[PDB]
Amino acid sequence: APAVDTAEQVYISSLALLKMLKHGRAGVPMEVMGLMLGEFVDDYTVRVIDVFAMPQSGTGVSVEAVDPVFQAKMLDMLKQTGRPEMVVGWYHSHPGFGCWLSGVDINTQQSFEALSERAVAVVVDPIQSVKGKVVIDAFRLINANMMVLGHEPRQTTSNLGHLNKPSIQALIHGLNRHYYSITINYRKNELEQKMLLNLHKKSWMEGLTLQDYSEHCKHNESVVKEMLELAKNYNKAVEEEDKMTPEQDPKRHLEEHVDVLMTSNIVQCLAAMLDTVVFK
Amino acid sequence: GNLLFLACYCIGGMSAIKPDMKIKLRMEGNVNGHHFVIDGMDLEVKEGGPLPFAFDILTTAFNRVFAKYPDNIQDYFKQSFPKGYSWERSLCNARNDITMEGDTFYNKVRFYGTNFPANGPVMQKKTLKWEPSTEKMYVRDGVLTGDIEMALDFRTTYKAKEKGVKLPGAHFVDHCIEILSHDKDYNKVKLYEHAVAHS
Amino acid sequence: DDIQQLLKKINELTGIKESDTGLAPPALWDLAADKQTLQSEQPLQVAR
Ligand SMILES: [Zn+2]
Repeated sequence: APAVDTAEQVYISSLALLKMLKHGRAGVPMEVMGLMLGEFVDDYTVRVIDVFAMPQSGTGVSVEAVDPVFQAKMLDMLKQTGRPEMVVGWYHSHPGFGCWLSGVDINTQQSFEALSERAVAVVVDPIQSVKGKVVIDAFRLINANMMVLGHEPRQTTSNLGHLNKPSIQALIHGLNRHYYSITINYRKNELEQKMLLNLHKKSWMEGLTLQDYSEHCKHNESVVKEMLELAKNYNKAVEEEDKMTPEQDPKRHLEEHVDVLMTSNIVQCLAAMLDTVVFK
Repeated sequence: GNLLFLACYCIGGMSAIKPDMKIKLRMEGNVNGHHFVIDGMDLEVKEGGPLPFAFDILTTAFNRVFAKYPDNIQDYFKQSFPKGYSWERSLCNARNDITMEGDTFYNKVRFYGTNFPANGPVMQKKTLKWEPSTEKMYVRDGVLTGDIEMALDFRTTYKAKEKGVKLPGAHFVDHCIEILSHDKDYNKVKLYEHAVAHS
Repeated sequence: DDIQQLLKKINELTGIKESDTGLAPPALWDLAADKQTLQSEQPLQVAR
Protein backbone atom coordinates (compact mmCIF):
# COMPACT_ATOMS: atom_id res chain seq x y z
CA ALA A 1 0.00 0.00 0.00
CA PRO A 2 1.30 3.46 -0.89
CA ALA A 3 2.48 5.56 2.04
CA VAL A 4 2.94 9.32 2.11
CA ASP A 5 6.63 10.15 2.24
CA THR A 6 8.02 12.21 5.09
CA ALA A 7 9.86 14.35 2.52
CA GLU A 8 6.61 15.82 1.21
CA GLN A 9 6.60 19.60 1.55
CA VAL A 10 4.03 22.38 1.47
CA TYR A 11 5.33 25.23 -0.69
CA ILE A 12 3.38 28.26 0.48
CA SER A 13 3.64 31.30 -1.75
CA SER A 14 4.59 34.68 -0.32
CA LEU A 15 1.16 36.08 -1.14
CA ALA A 16 -0.58 33.13 0.50
CA LEU A 17 1.41 33.52 3.71
CA LEU A 18 0.77 37.26 3.86
CA LYS A 19 -2.96 36.88 3.24
CA MET A 20 -3.15 34.12 5.84
CA LEU A 21 -1.38 36.22 8.46
CA LYS A 22 -3.46 39.31 7.73
CA HIS A 23 -6.75 37.42 7.89
CA GLY A 24 -5.73 35.56 11.04
CA ARG A 25 -4.91 38.78 12.86
CA ALA A 26 -7.97 40.63 11.53
CA GLY A 27 -10.20 38.09 13.26
CA VAL A 28 -8.48 38.03 16.65
CA PRO A 29 -9.74 36.91 19.15
CA MET A 30 -12.04 34.84 16.95
CA GLU A 31 -10.81 31.90 14.88
CA VAL A 32 -10.99 32.69 11.18
CA MET A 33 -10.63 30.23 8.32
CA GLY A 34 -10.40 30.03 4.56
CA LEU A 35 -9.49 27.86 1.61
CA MET A 36 -5.96 27.46 0.24
CA LEU A 37 -5.76 27.09 -3.53
CA GLY A 38 -2.87 25.58 -5.43
CA GLU A 39 -1.89 22.26 -6.93
CA PHE A 40 -0.62 18.85 -5.91
CA VAL A 41 2.41 18.85 -8.18
CA ASP A 42 3.46 15.32 -7.26
CA ASP A 43 3.51 12.81 -4.42
CA TYR A 44 6.09 14.87 -2.50
CA THR A 45 4.86 18.41 -3.16
CA VAL A 46 1.80 20.47 -2.31
CA ARG A 47 1.98 24.00 -3.69
CA VAL A 48 -0.24 26.65 -2.09
CA ILE A 49 -0.31 29.39 -4.70
CA ASP A 50 -3.07 31.50 -3.13
CA VAL A 51 -5.59 31.51 -0.31
CA PHE A 52 -8.86 33.43 0.00
CA ALA A 53 -10.55 34.15 3.30
CA MET A 54 -14.06 33.06 4.18
CA PRO A 55 -16.85 35.01 5.88
CA GLN A 56 -16.97 34.68 9.64
CA SER A 57 -19.80 32.52 10.98
CA GLY A 58 -21.04 32.01 14.51
CA THR A 59 -20.32 28.30 14.15
CA GLY A 60 -16.60 28.98 14.43
CA VAL A 61 -14.27 26.85 12.33
CA SER A 62 -16.14 23.80 11.11
CA VAL A 63 -17.23 22.05 7.94
CA GLU A 64 -20.36 24.17 8.29
CA ALA A 65 -18.29 27.36 8.03
CA VAL A 66 -17.59 26.76 4.32
CA ASP A 67 -20.56 28.36 2.62
CA PRO A 68 -20.96 26.45 -0.67
CA VAL A 69 -22.22 29.53 -2.51
CA PHE A 70 -19.27 31.65 -1.39
CA GLN A 71 -16.70 29.00 -2.26
CA ALA A 72 -18.22 28.18 -5.64
CA LYS A 73 -18.64 31.79 -6.72
CA MET A 74 -15.17 32.79 -5.51
CA LEU A 75 -13.61 29.89 -7.40
CA ASP A 76 -15.55 30.68 -10.58
CA MET A 77 -14.66 34.37 -10.56
CA LEU A 78 -11.02 33.73 -9.67
CA LYS A 79 -10.93 31.32 -12.61
CA GLN A 80 -12.28 34.18 -14.70
CA THR A 81 -9.42 36.36 -13.46
CA GLY A 82 -6.86 33.68 -14.25
CA ARG A 83 -6.41 31.71 -11.01
CA PRO A 84 -8.01 28.33 -11.85
CA GLU A 85 -6.33 26.48 -8.99
CA MET A 86 -8.10 23.69 -7.15
CA VAL A 87 -8.87 23.90 -3.46
CA VAL A 88 -5.71 22.30 -2.10
CA GLY A 89 -6.73 22.62 1.52
CA TRP A 90 -7.99 24.82 4.31
CA TYR A 91 -6.43 27.06 6.92
CA HIS A 92 -7.64 28.44 10.22
CA SER A 93 -6.18 30.51 13.04
CA HIS A 94 -5.55 29.31 16.58
CA PRO A 95 -4.90 32.63 18.34
CA GLY A 96 -2.49 31.92 21.17
CA PHE A 97 -3.38 28.21 21.21
CA GLY A 98 -0.31 27.11 19.27
CA CYS A 99 -0.41 25.06 16.09
CA TRP A 100 -2.41 21.83 16.28
CA LEU A 101 -5.76 20.34 15.29
CA SER A 102 -8.62 19.96 17.74
CA GLY A 103 -11.30 17.29 17.50
CA VAL A 104 -13.48 19.51 15.34
CA ASP A 105 -10.40 20.56 13.37
CA ILE A 106 -9.59 16.89 12.79
CA ASN A 107 -13.20 16.44 11.77
CA THR A 108 -13.15 19.18 9.13
CA GLN A 109 -9.82 17.85 7.92
CA GLN A 110 -11.38 14.41 7.45
CA SER A 111 -14.08 16.12 5.42
CA PHE A 112 -11.48 17.84 3.25
CA GLU A 113 -9.47 14.65 2.77
CA ALA A 114 -12.58 12.87 1.57
CA LEU A 115 -12.48 15.35 -1.31
CA SER A 116 -8.86 14.43 -2.09
CA GLU A 117 -6.43 12.18 -0.23
CA ARG A 118 -3.70 14.81 -0.46
CA ALA A 119 -5.02 17.81 1.45
CA VAL A 120 -3.34 19.90 4.12
CA ALA A 121 -4.83 21.70 7.10
CA VAL A 122 -2.30 24.42 7.81
CA VAL A 123 -3.01 26.51 10.90
CA VAL A 124 -1.50 29.82 11.93
CA ASP A 125 -1.20 31.47 15.33
CA PRO A 126 -1.69 35.17 14.53
CA ILE A 127 -0.72 36.56 17.94
CA GLN A 128 2.27 34.30 18.45
CA SER A 129 3.53 35.49 15.04
CA VAL A 130 5.45 38.41 16.50
CA LYS A 131 7.89 40.05 14.07
CA GLY A 132 10.64 37.58 13.33
CA LYS A 133 9.33 34.09 14.00
CA VAL A 134 6.11 32.96 12.33
CA VAL A 135 4.15 30.28 14.18
CA ILE A 136 2.50 28.16 11.49
CA ASP A 137 2.27 24.44 10.83
CA ALA A 138 0.59 22.11 8.35
CA PHE A 139 -0.86 18.70 9.20
CA ARG A 140 -2.71 16.14 7.17
CA LEU A 141 -3.91 13.13 9.25
CA ILE A 142 -3.23 9.51 10.13
CA ASN A 143 -5.71 6.84 9.11
CA ALA A 144 -6.87 4.94 12.18
CA ASN A 145 -6.37 1.56 10.51
CA MET A 146 -2.83 2.61 9.61
CA MET A 147 -1.97 3.41 13.23
CA VAL A 148 -3.74 0.49 14.93
CA LEU A 149 -2.00 -2.02 12.64
CA GLY A 150 1.34 -0.82 14.03
CA HIS A 151 2.78 0.45 10.75
CA GLU A 152 4.32 3.90 10.84
CA PRO A 153 2.14 6.69 9.40
CA ARG A 154 4.67 7.84 6.80
CA GLN A 155 7.51 6.11 5.00
CA THR A 156 10.89 7.80 5.34
CA THR A 157 13.48 8.08 2.60
CA SER A 158 15.55 11.14 3.55
CA ASN A 159 16.47 13.48 6.37
CA LEU A 160 14.21 16.21 5.00
CA GLY A 161 11.23 15.25 7.13
CA HIS A 162 13.15 15.45 10.41
CA LEU A 163 15.15 18.67 10.14
CA ASN A 164 12.65 20.33 12.50
CA LYS A 165 11.45 18.95 15.80
CA PRO A 166 7.78 18.70 16.81
CA SER A 167 6.49 20.88 19.62
CA ILE A 168 5.21 19.59 22.95
CA GLN A 169 2.03 21.65 22.67
CA ALA A 170 1.16 20.02 19.35
CA LEU A 171 2.21 16.59 20.59
CA ILE A 172 -0.23 16.55 23.51
CA HIS A 173 -3.02 17.75 21.22
CA GLY A 174 -2.65 14.61 19.11
CA LEU A 175 0.40 15.17 16.92
CA ASN A 176 1.94 11.98 15.51
CA ARG A 177 -1.14 10.11 16.76
CA HIS A 178 -3.95 11.42 14.57
CA TYR A 179 -2.21 13.99 12.34
CA TYR A 180 1.38 14.45 11.22
CA SER A 181 3.17 17.73 10.67
CA ILE A 182 4.26 18.48 7.10
CA THR A 183 7.36 20.56 6.49
CA ILE A 184 6.58 24.02 5.15
CA ASN A 185 8.75 25.82 2.60
CA TYR A 186 8.16 29.33 1.27
CA ARG A 187 8.29 29.91 -2.49
CA LYS A 188 9.76 33.40 -2.80
CA ASN A 189 11.08 34.25 -6.24
CA GLU A 190 13.38 37.20 -6.91
CA LEU A 191 10.58 39.49 -8.09
CA GLU A 192 8.47 39.10 -4.95
CA GLN A 193 11.47 39.57 -2.68
CA LYS A 194 12.52 42.74 -4.49
CA MET A 195 8.96 44.06 -4.30
CA LEU A 196 8.81 43.37 -0.57
CA LEU A 197 12.18 45.08 -0.17
CA ASN A 198 10.49 48.43 -0.83
CA LEU A 199 8.79 48.27 2.58
CA HIS A 200 11.86 49.70 4.33
CA LYS A 201 13.98 50.77 1.35
CA LYS A 202 14.71 54.18 2.78
CA SER A 203 15.02 56.56 -0.19
CA TRP A 204 17.48 58.22 -2.51
CA MET A 205 17.08 61.26 -0.25
CA GLU A 206 17.87 60.16 3.31
CA GLY A 207 21.23 59.09 2.00
CA LEU A 208 21.89 62.81 1.52
CA THR A 209 20.03 64.51 4.40
CA LEU A 210 22.20 65.64 7.29
CA GLN A 211 21.11 65.13 10.86
CA ASP A 212 19.66 68.14 12.62
CA TYR A 213 22.93 69.82 13.43
CA SER A 214 21.82 70.99 16.86
CA GLU A 215 20.46 67.51 17.53
CA HIS A 216 23.74 66.07 16.29
CA CYS A 217 25.74 68.26 18.66
CA LYS A 218 23.49 67.36 21.59
CA HIS A 219 23.80 63.65 20.83
CA ASN A 220 27.58 64.03 20.62
CA GLU A 221 27.63 65.82 23.97
CA SER A 222 25.52 63.16 25.68
CA VAL A 223 27.48 60.23 24.28
CA VAL A 224 30.83 61.85 25.09
CA LYS A 225 29.73 62.47 28.68
CA GLU A 226 28.59 58.86 29.00
CA MET A 227 31.91 57.80 27.50
CA LEU A 228 33.70 59.91 30.10
CA GLU A 229 31.90 58.13 32.93
CA LEU A 230 32.67 54.83 31.23
CA ALA A 231 36.34 55.83 30.97
CA LYS A 232 36.42 56.56 34.70
CA ASN A 233 34.92 53.13 35.35
CA TYR A 234 37.40 51.56 32.93
CA ASN A 235 40.36 53.16 34.69
CA LYS A 236 39.03 52.00 38.05
CA ALA A 237 38.54 48.44 36.79
CA VAL A 238 41.94 48.28 35.10
CA GLU A 239 43.65 49.37 38.31
CA GLU A 240 42.07 46.28 39.87
CA GLU A 241 43.43 44.13 37.04
CA ASP A 242 46.96 44.53 38.39
CA LYS A 243 46.23 43.23 41.90
CA MET A 244 44.23 40.32 40.55
CA THR A 245 45.64 37.14 39.02
CA PRO A 246 43.59 35.31 36.33
CA GLU A 247 40.47 34.95 38.46
CA GLN A 248 29.08 44.56 32.61
CA ASP A 249 32.53 45.46 31.34
CA PRO A 250 33.43 49.16 31.53
CA LYS A 251 35.41 48.33 28.39
CA ARG A 252 32.71 46.73 26.23
CA HIS A 253 30.34 49.63 26.85
CA LEU A 254 33.23 51.95 26.09
CA GLU A 255 33.84 50.20 22.78
CA GLU A 256 30.16 50.35 21.86
CA HIS A 257 30.01 54.07 22.59
CA VAL A 258 33.18 54.59 20.56
CA ASP A 259 31.74 52.70 17.61
CA VAL A 260 28.48 54.64 17.69
CA LEU A 261 30.37 57.93 17.94
CA MET A 262 32.65 57.19 15.02
CA THR A 263 29.90 55.88 12.77
CA SER A 264 27.61 58.82 13.53
CA ASN A 265 30.23 61.52 13.10
CA ILE A 266 31.97 59.96 10.10
CA VAL A 267 28.62 59.61 8.35
CA GLN A 268 27.60 63.14 9.26
CA CYS A 269 30.89 64.64 8.09
CA LEU A 270 30.93 62.76 4.80
CA ALA A 271 27.28 63.48 4.06
CA ALA A 272 27.78 67.15 4.85
CA MET A 273 30.72 67.57 2.52
CA LEU A 274 29.21 65.49 -0.27
CA ASP A 275 26.29 67.90 0.05
CA THR A 276 28.60 70.91 -0.09
CA VAL A 277 30.16 69.73 -3.31
CA VAL A 278 27.28 68.09 -5.21
CA PHE A 279 24.89 71.01 -4.60
CA LYS A 280 27.05 73.69 -6.22
CA GLY B 1 -21.89 49.63 69.85
CA ASN B 2 -18.20 50.56 69.64
CA LEU B 3 -17.52 47.62 67.35
CA LEU B 4 -15.20 49.03 64.66
CA PHE B 5 -14.02 45.67 63.40
CA LEU B 6 -11.40 44.93 60.76
CA ALA B 7 -11.93 42.56 57.85
CA CYS B 8 -10.05 39.54 56.57
CA TYR B 9 -10.18 38.20 53.03
CA CYS B 10 -10.43 34.64 51.61
CA ILE B 11 -10.08 34.52 47.83
CA GLY B 12 -11.59 31.81 45.69
CA GLY B 13 -9.59 30.70 42.67
CA MET B 14 -11.75 30.21 39.61
CA SER B 15 -10.99 28.93 36.11
CA ALA B 16 -12.09 26.39 33.50
CA ILE B 17 -11.44 25.49 29.86
CA LYS B 18 -13.59 24.40 26.96
CA PRO B 19 -12.00 21.22 25.55
CA ASP B 20 -11.90 20.16 21.94
CA MET B 21 -15.62 19.75 21.31
CA LYS B 22 -16.26 16.10 20.60
CA ILE B 23 -18.23 15.00 17.55
CA LYS B 24 -20.79 12.37 18.51
CA LEU B 25 -21.98 10.44 15.45
CA ARG B 26 -25.42 9.56 16.78
CA MET B 27 -28.58 8.46 15.00
CA GLU B 28 -32.10 8.86 16.39
CA GLY B 29 -35.38 7.25 15.43
CA ASN B 30 -38.96 6.49 16.45
CA VAL B 31 -39.77 4.05 13.65
CA ASN B 32 -42.36 1.91 15.44
CA GLY B 33 -42.53 2.65 19.16
CA HIS B 34 -39.12 3.32 20.68
CA HIS B 35 -37.09 6.56 20.54
CA PHE B 36 -33.92 4.59 19.84
CA VAL B 37 -30.64 6.54 19.74
CA ILE B 38 -27.35 4.88 18.73
CA ASP B 39 -23.76 6.13 18.84
CA GLY B 40 -21.16 5.13 16.26
CA MET B 41 -17.85 1.80 12.19
CA ASP B 42 -18.71 0.22 15.53
CA LEU B 43 -22.36 0.57 16.55
CA GLU B 44 -23.64 0.94 20.11
CA VAL B 45 -27.22 1.78 21.04
CA LYS B 46 -27.25 4.67 23.50
CA GLU B 47 -30.92 4.61 24.53
CA GLY B 48 -33.76 2.40 23.44
CA GLY B 49 -32.51 -0.93 24.77
CA PRO B 50 -32.94 -4.30 23.10
CA LEU B 51 -34.94 -3.40 20.05
CA PRO B 52 -38.53 -4.62 19.64
CA PHE B 53 -37.67 -4.93 15.93
CA ALA B 54 -34.72 -6.37 14.06
CA PHE B 55 -31.64 -4.23 13.54
CA ASP B 56 -31.73 -4.58 9.75
CA ILE B 57 -34.81 -2.34 9.41
CA LEU B 58 -32.50 0.53 10.37
CA THR B 59 -29.10 -0.74 9.18
CA THR B 60 -29.41 1.00 5.81
CA ALA B 61 -29.19 4.49 7.37
CA PHE B 62 -25.49 4.60 8.25
CA ASN B 63 -21.27 12.35 5.44
CA ARG B 64 -17.57 11.55 5.95
CA VAL B 65 -18.05 8.26 4.08
CA PHE B 66 -18.92 7.56 0.46
CA ALA B 67 -18.99 4.64 -1.93
CA LYS B 68 -16.04 3.80 -4.18
CA TYR B 69 -16.45 4.93 -7.79
CA PRO B 70 -14.23 4.20 -10.81
CA ASP B 71 -12.67 6.96 -12.89
CA ASN B 72 -15.23 6.52 -15.67
CA ILE B 73 -18.17 7.24 -13.35
CA GLN B 74 -18.45 10.76 -11.97
CA ASP B 75 -18.21 10.58 -8.17
CA TYR B 76 -20.96 12.93 -7.03
CA PHE B 77 -20.41 11.54 -3.53
CA LYS B 78 -16.76 12.61 -3.60
CA GLN B 79 -16.81 16.02 -5.31
CA SER B 80 -19.73 17.16 -3.14
CA PHE B 81 -17.15 17.56 -0.38
CA PRO B 82 -15.96 19.31 1.78
CA LYS B 83 -19.55 20.13 2.75
CA GLY B 84 -20.89 16.65 2.02
CA TYR B 85 -24.22 15.37 0.77
CA SER B 86 -27.64 15.31 2.43
CA TRP B 87 -29.99 12.48 1.50
CA GLU B 88 -33.62 11.53 1.95
CA ARG B 89 -34.09 7.77 2.37
CA SER B 90 -37.51 6.16 1.92
CA LEU B 91 -38.04 2.61 3.16
CA CYS B 92 -40.36 4.58 6.93
CA ASN B 93 -38.17 7.54 5.96
CA ALA B 94 -34.62 8.57 6.85
CA ARG B 95 -32.84 11.93 6.68
CA ASN B 96 -29.33 13.02 7.65
CA ASP B 97 -28.86 16.35 9.42
CA ILE B 98 -25.80 18.29 10.57
CA THR B 99 -26.37 20.37 13.69
CA MET B 100 -24.32 22.27 16.25
CA GLU B 101 -26.23 21.42 19.43
CA GLY B 102 -24.30 21.91 22.65
CA ASP B 103 -20.59 21.16 22.33
CA THR B 104 -21.07 18.17 20.03
CA PHE B 105 -20.97 18.20 16.24
CA TYR B 106 -24.19 16.30 15.65
CA ASN B 107 -24.30 14.10 12.55
CA LYS B 108 -27.89 12.98 13.01
CA VAL B 109 -29.23 10.21 10.79
CA ARG B 110 -32.72 10.82 12.21
CA PHE B 111 -34.98 7.83 11.53
CA TYR B 112 -38.76 7.66 11.38
CA GLY B 113 -41.35 5.09 10.40
CA THR B 114 -45.02 4.16 10.46
CA ASN B 115 -47.32 1.36 9.16
CA PHE B 116 -45.65 -1.33 11.25
CA PRO B 117 -47.43 -4.64 10.57
CA ALA B 118 -48.53 -6.57 13.64
CA ASN B 119 -46.65 -9.65 12.39
CA GLY B 120 -44.24 -8.17 9.85
CA PRO B 121 -40.85 -9.81 9.35
CA VAL B 122 -39.11 -6.69 10.68
CA MET B 123 -40.11 -7.08 14.35
CA GLN B 124 -39.68 -10.80 15.09
CA LYS B 125 -35.92 -10.14 14.71
CA LYS B 126 -35.57 -12.89 12.11
CA THR B 127 -32.76 -12.15 9.67
CA LEU B 128 -30.70 -14.16 7.18
CA LYS B 129 -28.59 -11.53 5.35
CA TRP B 130 -28.80 -8.66 2.88
CA GLU B 131 -28.03 -9.93 -0.60
CA PRO B 132 -26.00 -7.55 -2.80
CA SER B 133 -28.37 -4.91 -4.13
CA THR B 134 -27.88 -2.71 -7.20
CA GLU B 135 -29.01 0.91 -6.99
CA LYS B 136 -29.78 2.54 -10.34
CA MET B 137 -28.74 6.16 -9.88
CA TYR B 138 -30.27 8.72 -12.23
CA VAL B 139 -31.50 12.32 -12.24
CA ARG B 140 -35.26 12.92 -12.26
CA ASP B 141 -35.83 16.65 -11.56
CA GLY B 142 -32.36 17.91 -10.75
CA VAL B 143 -32.18 15.52 -7.78
CA LEU B 144 -29.97 12.42 -7.82
CA THR B 145 -32.53 9.66 -7.25
CA GLY B 146 -31.27 6.15 -6.60
CA ASP B 147 -33.80 3.37 -7.12
CA ILE B 148 -32.78 0.20 -5.27
CA GLU B 149 -34.67 -3.04 -4.68
CA MET B 150 -34.52 -4.30 -1.10
CA ALA B 151 -33.60 -7.98 -0.86
CA LEU B 152 -33.04 -9.86 2.39
CA ASP B 153 -38.36 -0.18 -2.83
CA PHE B 154 -35.70 2.39 -1.96
CA ARG B 155 -36.04 5.88 -3.43
CA THR B 156 -32.85 7.56 -2.20
CA THR B 157 -32.39 11.24 -3.02
CA TYR B 158 -28.93 12.81 -2.72
CA LYS B 159 -28.43 16.59 -2.77
CA ALA B 160 -25.04 18.24 -2.43
CA LYS B 161 -24.65 21.42 -0.41
CA GLU B 162 -22.48 22.64 -3.27
CA LYS B 163 -25.34 22.99 -5.75
CA GLY B 164 -22.92 23.22 -8.67
CA VAL B 165 -21.55 19.70 -8.97
CA LYS B 166 -22.54 18.06 -12.24
CA LEU B 167 -24.93 15.13 -12.02
CA PRO B 168 -23.47 11.74 -13.01
CA GLY B 169 -25.16 9.62 -15.63
CA ALA B 170 -27.55 6.83 -14.75
CA HIS B 171 -25.34 4.04 -13.43
CA PHE B 172 -25.77 0.91 -11.29
CA VAL B 173 -23.81 0.90 -8.02
CA ASP B 174 -23.70 -2.42 -6.17
CA HIS B 175 -24.07 -2.15 -2.39
CA CYS B 176 -23.19 -5.09 -0.13
CA ILE B 177 -24.19 -4.21 3.44
CA GLU B 178 -24.18 -6.90 6.12
CA ILE B 179 -24.13 -6.90 9.92
CA LEU B 180 -20.59 -8.16 10.47
CA SER B 181 -20.34 -8.45 14.26
CA HIS B 182 -22.99 -8.04 16.95
CA ASP B 183 -24.42 -9.51 20.14
CA LYS B 184 -27.73 -11.25 20.79
CA ASP B 185 -28.98 -8.22 22.72
CA TYR B 186 -27.77 -6.13 19.74
CA ASN B 187 -26.04 -3.49 21.86
CA LYS B 188 -22.44 -3.90 20.58
CA VAL B 189 -22.65 -4.02 16.79
CA LYS B 190 -20.13 -3.75 13.97
CA LEU B 191 -21.47 -2.82 10.54
CA TYR B 192 -20.21 -3.25 6.98
CA GLU B 193 -20.81 -0.55 4.37
CA HIS B 194 -18.84 -1.84 1.37
CA ALA B 195 -20.23 -0.61 -1.95
CA VAL B 196 -18.69 -0.10 -5.40
CA ALA B 197 -20.06 1.59 -8.51
CA HIS B 198 -20.63 -0.25 -11.79
CA SER B 199 -21.46 1.21 -15.20
CA ASP C 1 25.07 9.68 65.58
CA ASP C 2 25.58 6.58 63.45
CA ILE C 3 22.26 5.20 64.71
CA GLN C 4 20.47 8.35 63.58
CA GLN C 5 22.31 8.37 60.25
CA LEU C 6 21.45 4.72 59.63
CA LEU C 7 17.83 5.42 60.54
CA LYS C 8 17.68 8.20 57.95
CA LYS C 9 19.47 5.89 55.49
CA ILE C 10 16.83 3.18 55.93
CA ASN C 11 14.04 5.75 55.75
CA GLU C 12 15.23 7.20 52.45
CA LEU C 13 16.03 3.82 50.89
CA THR C 14 12.93 1.85 51.95
CA GLY C 15 10.94 3.74 49.33
CA ILE C 16 7.25 4.46 48.99
CA LYS C 17 5.67 1.37 47.34
CA GLU C 18 2.23 1.47 45.74
CA SER C 19 0.49 3.91 45.32
CA ASP C 20 -1.83 1.31 43.77
CA THR C 21 -4.43 3.11 41.68
CA GLY C 22 -7.99 1.85 41.52
CA LEU C 23 -7.40 -0.75 38.82
CA ALA C 24 -10.22 -3.26 38.55
CA PRO C 25 -9.45 -6.97 38.25
CA PRO C 26 -9.05 -8.03 34.61
CA ALA C 27 -11.88 -9.50 32.52
CA LEU C 28 -14.00 -6.59 33.80
CA TRP C 29 -12.32 -4.28 31.28
CA ASP C 30 -14.01 -3.10 28.09
CA LEU C 31 -11.01 -1.04 26.96
CA ALA C 32 -12.44 -0.89 23.45
CA ALA C 33 -15.71 0.55 24.73
CA ASP C 34 -13.78 2.67 27.23
CA LYS C 35 -11.85 4.27 24.36
CA GLN C 36 -15.11 4.69 22.44
CA THR C 37 -16.60 6.62 25.36
CA LEU C 38 -13.41 8.65 25.74
CA GLN C 39 -13.53 9.66 22.07
CA SER C 40 -17.32 10.10 21.98
CA GLU C 41 -18.79 11.20 25.32
CA GLN C 42 -18.24 14.69 26.68
CA PRO C 43 -18.00 16.17 30.18
CA LEU C 44 -20.50 18.65 31.57
CA GLN C 45 -19.87 21.31 34.18
CA VAL C 46 -22.61 21.42 36.77
CA ALA C 47 -24.31 24.61 37.91
CA ARG C 48 -27.13 25.97 40.05
ZN1 LIG D 1 -9.24 24.73 15.47
